[PDB]
Amino acid sequence: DITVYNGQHKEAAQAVADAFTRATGIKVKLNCAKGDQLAGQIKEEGSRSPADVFYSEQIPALATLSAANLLEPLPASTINETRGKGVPVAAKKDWVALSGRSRVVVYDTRKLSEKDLEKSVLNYATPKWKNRIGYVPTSGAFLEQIVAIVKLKGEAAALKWLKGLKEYGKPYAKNSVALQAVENGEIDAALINNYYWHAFAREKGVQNVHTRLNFVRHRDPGALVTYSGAAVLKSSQNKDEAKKFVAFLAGKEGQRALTAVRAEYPLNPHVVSTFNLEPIAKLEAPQVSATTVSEKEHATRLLEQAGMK
Ligand SMILES: [Fe+3]
Repeated sequence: DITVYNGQHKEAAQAVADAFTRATGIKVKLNCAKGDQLAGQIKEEGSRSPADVFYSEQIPALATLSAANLLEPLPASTINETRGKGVPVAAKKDWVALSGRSRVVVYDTRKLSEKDLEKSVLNYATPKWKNRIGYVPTSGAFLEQIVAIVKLKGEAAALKWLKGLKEYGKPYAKNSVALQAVENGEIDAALINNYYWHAFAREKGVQNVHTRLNFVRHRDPGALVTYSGAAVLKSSQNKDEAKKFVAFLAGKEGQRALTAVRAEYPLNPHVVSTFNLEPIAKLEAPQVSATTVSEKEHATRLLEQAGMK
């Protein structure tokens, strides 16, 4: 019986949690919140943490925890399960990537066509989009986005981009809120992750949705793709079943259970989504090194500098 600190979306976690419990009989308690938060918590907690597994939407949350030496090394059968082109890997094998999600511009087909969007995410930080483009200053993927821009364009491009969005864009508390504010026509478009779109259309009916996803591709920073992952805590009193849970996640069955219900890119080579996901290669993602702890820090220094924080 295990306790998962779940930074992942509730739908995501309950799919894999339930699928695991069917295969093993092992119960999963879900403690849901922001990975950001839960990572800080786990730090506070030390050996007192009740958390067996940590499930994150983004690798940086895993990286900091890994930098603190709080994660249990995993076997090279878990790790290798999702070993693949461009997939981030832990120096200490103390976490494993599991699924990928693309950066997207979601736009109102009512008001815009793809033709009318930008060929670079850099360009939304502009008078031209004054109150026309939404962003999420607290989103984990937003942070990885700033990271990418610093690496690909430099930290001057990245603060200028932040400041532009600050001045001309509109902020939202979550990506879902961002997307839903666009569907209410409050906002013409917004920077989000791809998988939210699928979920919306499934709940609402695609015929009732007027937004589309745009794919900047061409190794533009906006074409970035980031990775969700999991890990076992050193403190765990249920280590073996915690390792099993994570094995399940990177294994075929775990990937089919997640990707069956959530529009994220599955990382196990033996698995393919039935969600008509845009072919990852066609994404033309920039080939960006993994986010490092002091790369993540730098970017929040920027977040502060720009007025978001
Ligand atoms: Fe998300």
